[PDB]
Amino acid sequence: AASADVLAMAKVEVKLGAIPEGKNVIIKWQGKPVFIRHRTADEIEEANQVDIKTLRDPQNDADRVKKPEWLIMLGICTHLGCVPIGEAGDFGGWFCPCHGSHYDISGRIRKGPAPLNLEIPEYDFTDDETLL
Amino acid sequence: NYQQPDYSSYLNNKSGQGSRNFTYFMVGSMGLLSAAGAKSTVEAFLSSFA
Amino acid sequence: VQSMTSVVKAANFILARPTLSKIITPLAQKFTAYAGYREMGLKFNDLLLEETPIMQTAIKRLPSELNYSRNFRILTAHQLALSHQLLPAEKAVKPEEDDNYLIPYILEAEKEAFEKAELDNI
Amino acid sequence: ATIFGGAFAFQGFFDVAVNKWWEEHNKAKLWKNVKGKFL
Amino acid sequence: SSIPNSVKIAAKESATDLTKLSVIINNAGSKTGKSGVSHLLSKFTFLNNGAKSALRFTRESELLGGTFESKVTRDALILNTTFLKQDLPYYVEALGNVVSNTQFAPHEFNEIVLPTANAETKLANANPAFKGVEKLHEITFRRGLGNPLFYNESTPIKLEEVAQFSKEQFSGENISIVAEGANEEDLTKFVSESAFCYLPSSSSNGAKALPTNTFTGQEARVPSSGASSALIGIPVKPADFGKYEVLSAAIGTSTLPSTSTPLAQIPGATSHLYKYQDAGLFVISVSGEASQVAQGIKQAKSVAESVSSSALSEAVKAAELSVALQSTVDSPLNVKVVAEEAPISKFNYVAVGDLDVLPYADEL
Amino acid sequence: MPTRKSNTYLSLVNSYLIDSPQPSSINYWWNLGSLLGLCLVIQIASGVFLAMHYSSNIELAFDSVEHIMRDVNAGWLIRYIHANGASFFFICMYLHIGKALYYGSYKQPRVMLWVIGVVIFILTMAIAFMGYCLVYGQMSHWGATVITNLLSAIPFIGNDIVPFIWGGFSVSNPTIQRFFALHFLLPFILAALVCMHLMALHVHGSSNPVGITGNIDRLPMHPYFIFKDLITVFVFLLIFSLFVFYSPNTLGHPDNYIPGNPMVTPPSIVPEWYLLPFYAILRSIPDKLGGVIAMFGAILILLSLPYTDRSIIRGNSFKVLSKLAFYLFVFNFILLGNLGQLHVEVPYIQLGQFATAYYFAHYIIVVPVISTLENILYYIGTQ
Amino acid sequence: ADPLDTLREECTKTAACKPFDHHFHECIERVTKEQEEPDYEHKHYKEDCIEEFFHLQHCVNDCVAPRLFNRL
Amino acid sequence: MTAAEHGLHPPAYNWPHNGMFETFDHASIRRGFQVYREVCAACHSLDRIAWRNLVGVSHTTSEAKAMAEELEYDDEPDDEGKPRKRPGKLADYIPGPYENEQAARAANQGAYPPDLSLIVKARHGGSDYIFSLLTGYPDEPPAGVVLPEGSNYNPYFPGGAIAMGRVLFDDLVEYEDGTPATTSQMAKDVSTFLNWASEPEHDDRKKWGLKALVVLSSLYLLSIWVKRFKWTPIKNRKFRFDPP
Amino acid sequence: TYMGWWGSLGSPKQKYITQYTISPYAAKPLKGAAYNAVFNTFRRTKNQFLYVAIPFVVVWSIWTRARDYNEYLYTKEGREELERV
Amino acid sequence: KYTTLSNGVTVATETNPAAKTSSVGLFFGAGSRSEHSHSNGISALTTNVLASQSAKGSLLTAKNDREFNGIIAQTTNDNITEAGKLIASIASNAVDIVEKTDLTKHKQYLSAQASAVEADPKSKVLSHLYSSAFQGYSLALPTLGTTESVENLENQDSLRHLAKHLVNNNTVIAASGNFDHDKLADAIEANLKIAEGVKPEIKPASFLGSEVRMRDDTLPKAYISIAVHGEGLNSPNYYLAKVAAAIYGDFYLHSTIAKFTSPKLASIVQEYNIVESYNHYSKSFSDTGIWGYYAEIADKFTVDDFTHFSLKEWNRLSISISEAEVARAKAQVKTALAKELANSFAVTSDIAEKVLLVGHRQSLREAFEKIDAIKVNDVKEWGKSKVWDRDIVISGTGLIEDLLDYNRNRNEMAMM
Ligand code: HEC
Ligand code: HEM
Ligand code: HEM
Ligand code: FES
Repeated sequence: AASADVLAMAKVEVKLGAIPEGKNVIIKWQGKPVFIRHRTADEIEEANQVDIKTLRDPQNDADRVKKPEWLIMLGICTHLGCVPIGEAGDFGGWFCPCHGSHYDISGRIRKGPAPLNLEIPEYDFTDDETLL
Repeated sequence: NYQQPDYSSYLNNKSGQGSRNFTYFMVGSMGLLSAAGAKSTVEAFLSSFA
Repeated sequence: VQSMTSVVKAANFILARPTLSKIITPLAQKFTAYAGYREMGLKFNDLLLEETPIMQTAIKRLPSELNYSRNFRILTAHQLALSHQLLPAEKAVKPEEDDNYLIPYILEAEKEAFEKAELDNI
Repeated sequence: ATIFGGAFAFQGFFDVAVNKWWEEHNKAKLWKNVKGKFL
Repeated sequence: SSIPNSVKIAAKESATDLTKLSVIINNAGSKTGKSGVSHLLSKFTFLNNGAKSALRFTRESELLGGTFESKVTRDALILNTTFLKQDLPYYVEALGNVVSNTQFAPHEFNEIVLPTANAETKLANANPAFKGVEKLHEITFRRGLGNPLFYNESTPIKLEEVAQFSKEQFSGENISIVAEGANEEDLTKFVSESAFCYLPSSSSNGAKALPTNTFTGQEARVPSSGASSALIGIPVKPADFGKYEVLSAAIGTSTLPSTSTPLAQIPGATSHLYKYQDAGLFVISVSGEASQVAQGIKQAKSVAESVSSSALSEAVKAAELSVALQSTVDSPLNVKVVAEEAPISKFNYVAVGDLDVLPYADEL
Repeated sequence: MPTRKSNTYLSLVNSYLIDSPQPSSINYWWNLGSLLGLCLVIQIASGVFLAMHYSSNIELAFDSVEHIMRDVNAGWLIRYIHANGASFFFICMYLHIGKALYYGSYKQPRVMLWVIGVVIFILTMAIAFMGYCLVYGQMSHWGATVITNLLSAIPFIGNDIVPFIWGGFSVSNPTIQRFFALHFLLPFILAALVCMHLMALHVHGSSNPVGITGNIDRLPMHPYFIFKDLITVFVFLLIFSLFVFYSPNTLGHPDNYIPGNPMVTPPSIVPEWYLLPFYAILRSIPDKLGGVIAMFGAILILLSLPYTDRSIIRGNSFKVLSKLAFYLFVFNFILLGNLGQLHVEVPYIQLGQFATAYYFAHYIIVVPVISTLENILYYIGTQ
Repeated sequence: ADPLDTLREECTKTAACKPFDHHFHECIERVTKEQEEPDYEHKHYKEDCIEEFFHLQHCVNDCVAPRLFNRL
Repeated sequence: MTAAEHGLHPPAYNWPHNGMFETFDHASIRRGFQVYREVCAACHSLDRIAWRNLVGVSHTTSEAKAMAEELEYDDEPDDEGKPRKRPGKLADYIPGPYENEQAARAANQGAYPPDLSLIVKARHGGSDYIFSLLTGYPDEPPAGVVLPEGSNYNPYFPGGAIAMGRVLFDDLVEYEDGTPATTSQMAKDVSTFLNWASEPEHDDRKKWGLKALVVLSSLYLLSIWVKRFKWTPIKNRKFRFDPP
Repeated sequence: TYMGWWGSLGSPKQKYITQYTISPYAAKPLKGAAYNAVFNTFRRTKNQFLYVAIPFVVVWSIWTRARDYNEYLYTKEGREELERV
Repeated sequence: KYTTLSNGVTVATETNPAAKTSSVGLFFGAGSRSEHSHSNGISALTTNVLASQSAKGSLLTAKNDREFNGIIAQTTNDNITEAGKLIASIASNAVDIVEKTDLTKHKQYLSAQASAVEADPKSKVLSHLYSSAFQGYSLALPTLGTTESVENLENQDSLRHLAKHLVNNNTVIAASGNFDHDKLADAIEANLKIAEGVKPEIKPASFLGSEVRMRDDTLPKAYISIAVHGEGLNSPNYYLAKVAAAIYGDFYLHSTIAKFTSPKLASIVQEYNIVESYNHYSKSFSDTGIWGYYAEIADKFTVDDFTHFSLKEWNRLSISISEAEVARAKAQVKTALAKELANSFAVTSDIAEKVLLVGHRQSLREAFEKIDAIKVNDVKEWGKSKVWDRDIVISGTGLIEDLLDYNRNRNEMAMM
């Protein structure tokens, strides 16, 4: 089982001040990416309008984002891990480059091989910076 | 007892003690080639110890 | 493994009905000729899976002449496979010599075994 | 035994044959033959 | 010749420059002791002496090239030896230490004697003819000469019995040394200076020879597997040994294996006149398939009788040849072959094998 | 008795090598076993010489491998052996399973033997996979990641077993270290399983290309089939040299030479070639639990094979239809292996689903149906 | 001049490579036409001559490959 | 995938070191190392090669040592604890132009020029690919393709867009042996040198392979002969079955 | 078991069979190696070809169809059909 | 003593005053070795027909050896001359006797003999060994012919055989016993009248290492035999071959001396009772021989062990035989030779065999002198030449499943 030294260090806090108001950054928690990002005003609004029913995946942006603008996404683009490309796909949000599948700004499996919307970690924000 | 099958075609043309000598030659050559190959392999592996 | 009782049951199920008989039997002979065991001197019953108590009993209850002929045919087949050569057409086993010599003994063995099983569950 | 010693005969024979054929087939490419041009 | 023990010595030149020395214990054969003692004694003869063990004496003998055996006969126990002429002083001495001070150790009785005796008995009896002959002797000479020639478990023998039969036998009057191709004077000297000089003149408490008591008109049947055999046995006085040797050779005898004789015309048939000191047995035997033997024995019976006196006289020379062949060093034979007619009506009969097929004496 | 029988150790060596009464009619295929054993030695031998230089730390695994290749005297030779020899180990194992499938070496008297066979197979795959993960290249790391993610599909224990495998929260230093330890180890467990294989072989002996009993004509092994073993061994070593010395990376994947980086997945993930078929099966089934179950069934159904084979005659050498079925199965297995390396695309998803369907249908339908049909045909034809 | 460029020039003029060069050039013309319309930026499928270029380059490589290193 | 995604398959150039019995053209290794230091060292690390690896391959020990002194390396800090530096020596590994991946990405528009010490064994086409990559840049990208800013079109690169941009140009390097420095010549030299760097055992490996093939082929022929000879009694068996 | 040691291999009572053979050192080794390895090998291949060819032809036809369809899909003319799938 | 009569026939006699019985016989060479497959057994049939004639009180018997045949009329000493005339008559009227003969009965007799040699396990094993060793040549044929060939013989065949082989240059009158040689020679000269003719060319024969296995699982033992190309009567190693054979000598497990026999093999095979019995022999034909052993193994699981140990003991022949073993073998061979030459019938057969097949017979004293000249180094040289690493011929009858195929036994011939 995880040995104290590996077991601790799970928090992996990353400061959030550096990211652009709307940008995608990658944090290496749990030996995997946690493609984080702070939502752009237009992007945040576009998502609110988008219908969850329209997507085959049963997920919504409001449930996906704990803190409104600042939300956390796991790095694997597809249900089977696909290295996440940036700003590509059905909505121009991410490309599941491993299969060239399309990942939405939502992070859901918008198009291609992946089964579900990208898994969300514990996006807990303490004031200025957050820990996965 | 009975009539044996004719082996005339199968019989060797070479001398009684000569063919076995040649068999010895090639069996020993195989043995010593194998010994040389084993020497090369064992030396190569043990050289990793150095 | 399929019992000779069941194999013969199916074979007699087919042979009794003229349509299936006419369709299959030519195909049965064609399949047995293409099988290629006759070219090695083996009769069909030589191919049977000996390693079973029923079959072991069946061989153990063969007559002397059939037992020795079977031994020689098996040895000839082993030698032919060993030397990668086949018997010429004139020396191969003809279709009429493939006489199903061992089937009756296997059927008797299976009859005994089936009666024992049935009576143990009387 | 004589196996140990005899193995040397064959090993050396093949080794020298190959280490004399190789530097003849490839003499134009090896280092020791090209180093003169760049010295 | 003789020595103070009264041990007879006979020596005569030989053709093949081998000193075929032999010792004949006169009445230590299968007739004397209880059934089978003589066989075990013969198996004990050459094993452990008071001078050299088995593994030493046998090795030395083989180095010397000689051969030695101990054969049991109903009259005498014969210790045969055969060696180059240079080798007499050794073997004779050994033979002395065989008759005297033979060890008879129990470990030999259990490891080398009983197993060997049983194996020899089984091998011999596997032959239906020999089993039939043993039965014929049993039913013709009920005791003495009819004792089984080989040890049989039906009559258990313990080592003490064999040892006490070696003693109380082997006496000076009871052994006759015979040699072929050895000077009689040199042999006499060697025997005199060997252990033979220490044997008692006569056994104090044994060797009470019994009368022969020949019985005729009897029959027996011994079921057996494999080959069958029917035998007919005429007991004969010693003085008749000449008549039947001529008869046997007239019809066909085992000693003279030849076709063209009346008995050789039928498969498996043979005849032989076993000769002993005080009686003899003329045996006409047929062997082989039971159905074949059934008719073969009747044909042989009809042949033995109804033999033309002219042909019987013609067979005199063949009988003399047969007697000369039989008279080996161990079994000296002195029979005058006369052409006198020999009757057969007094025959015993024994059948072995498929008793459902073989005829009874009433069918001859 | 001769020293080769009186001494218990030499008695065992004799019973297995010098006097083993092998049948006289066995082809060269029966030599594969020896090769497999030979390969087991080589895998171990070179293996033991790689651990003497391999450092299992995640930050040193790939650099340690490159140190072996570049710095150790014959390290390049030892690594190329240990790798291409694993590839050849699986070539010979697939040939040994193909031979046992063609000739009825899995039938009654040897069912037990067959079972150990399957177990060996399973165990071997683990070892190979685990060893591959030790290189910690891109394909190494991501193969480990994909495997553990798939095993995360067990109904209830799945969420808990994976951390025990990973030794953490993702393929990391503890995972590579435990893989190295278990990979050094499990080959010796496999040696024990091979000893059990040989015991189950010796109890009833080996089969024949003709299928009929060999007891009528059996040959010793020292002058016969040991010198056939030498032909097979030297052919094996000659091809193994053509690979190890010339084009040693042909069987491997180039991406494995890029040090593992969790933050960038390579374009495609494929196991090492010999595991491609099963991987294909894994992708043919959509459900992750369904996929893993179907894969492990694809390996275990060999156990069902001796009972679904209702053939009265051992082996295919004398059977028309069964030979066609066997070769069709073999070529579908190669097709599955091929689809394993190909991207999940429009035609290939359906083709792989059909190939997996037929792969299982072989064992559970075709073998029983064809065997029964041929039994009836044999009996009807002879009559 | 480097041998590689002259080898490409020679190969593309070969009869075997001629049809591929043809197709590639009219593909270029067609794509430029597509770029001429004012609505090009809005088109979902914006054609490109990647495939024709790949065919041409493969058919030219199959010719240059065996000969090039004889030039160096 | 699309043909563009997989990347145009590099052809098979008849490299001097392809055949089973040819070594690297060590002249080409030296020239390729020259081109490397002159061009590639601006961006690419090539860490796993130490100067000592060059002695007897493309440089005499004196040249490698001298090239070592020309660079500075970090030594154990002085006994006073201050950092100290030393001239390079043979045992030292060749230094890359960037201190860490962060610096390399910063200085190359975010693209990370991979370490070249394994680039030949870490790509599909091997040496050929590198060559095809360095001379695969078309003067005019194929019509219709739009590249992300900073990327240059190379058909042999998966995806068709590579951040490198053509580097090898005619007469960019004056070779030490007077060899002409055409772009194709430089590309071949660099590919050969990188192939050596990824396969330093190539020459030794193939020589050992030749010796092993000779030994094993002779031994396999001997085994064939011995087996056929010792099996002649069995393949020559003749049976009879004569019951009544 | 179904295979004992040499003394009793489980073979039925065998009888009347005489096995003749000649020694090595007295037989022509590789007597017909050259001619046999060609003619007999061709005969064996001829007998066993169909069993390997019919399954191979079927499987490789399926594979060729799938491969050609996949190649067609990823082209400027296969874009529409790729989208429809 | 020799006297070449008119017609050129030779009368050879070894008279000894101590002889118990006398014998005289006419032998005309050309045994089975002179026959061919179709007419095999004709020599034995002819000799049986001649020997079936009226004996006039003597004992007329047939010889029927591999390479020579003859009729021997045993008889007591004083009658010898008569027997002489008898056989002379029987041979001067051989063609008439054959013509007037109904071969039926003689052919069933010969068929019975041929079945006998095919039932007695040792006879069958040795006949098969001789057949396989010399396969392809007339010497392979049975001495008494096969049951299949005997029934196919007719009077004209026997007449042709007699005309070809019963000639003065190919016939010898051998005798032994106690009689005046001149009397017998004169009696035979007046009565012997046979056709002239050249000695038939003796057919060639060459040893061929081979194995023959008549496995009959119904028998109770395994009767095997293994031998190498021995020494013919001409070879000066003849007695040396006999000494080499006697070095290993005989053995019978149940015999009393089984635990004490000198040969090392006897001590080796008694540890687990590997073998029931064996006997080493050096069969010598006119120009070729078979030197080896016959063996009967009771335990079917120990045939391989016996073969292994026996061939290892043969290997000892060329390396480690001690002066003790050589001296024992010399003494035993001398004693065996003297035993074989005791009976007048045996002496006559030996005289005929030697005079016909080698032309000259070495007296027993000369044979003893020749044997006593053997040293251990001579025996080891012979072992190197003829036993060490030479092809072997094998035969077996029953329960030979454990008799490993040729290569094992053959390779045992050279392992140290
Ligand atoms: C300046 C900056 C240079 C120079 C002088 C060279 N390269 Fe190359 N390199 C460079 C970049 C920005 C990249 C990014 C690659 C990408 O965008 O994916 C690379 C990459 C490579 C590669 C990778 C090819 C691949 O992964 O398919 C190789 C191989 C490579 N570089 C080799 C190389 C060689 C041989 C050079 C000779 C002078 C060379 N580079 C020069 C940036 C730069
Ligand atoms: C049947 C048994 C085995 C098989 C099939 C096998 C197979 C493999 C394979 C395929 C690899 C991948 C290596 C690469 O791709 O570079 C590997 C790696 C490795 N194996 Fe084995 N192996 C076996 C047993 C062993 C044993 C007994 C050891 C003992 C040390 C061992 C040690 C290693 C090591 C250290 C590596 C790391 C590879 C490297 O550093 O290059 N293996 N194994
Ligand atoms: C290291 C791996 C293995 C070794 C060393 C080994 C050993 C052997 C040996 C020595 C033989 C006898 C020669 C032969 O029949 O080819 C044999 C036969 C066999 N092999 Fe294996 N084995 C291994 C793995 C396997 C596997 C994985 C399977 C099946 C999944 C298998 C199935 C068999 C069977 C069934 C036989 C009996 C063949 C017959 O009797 O016809 N083996 N094995
Ligand atoms: S890319 Fe997301 S499933 Fe493979």
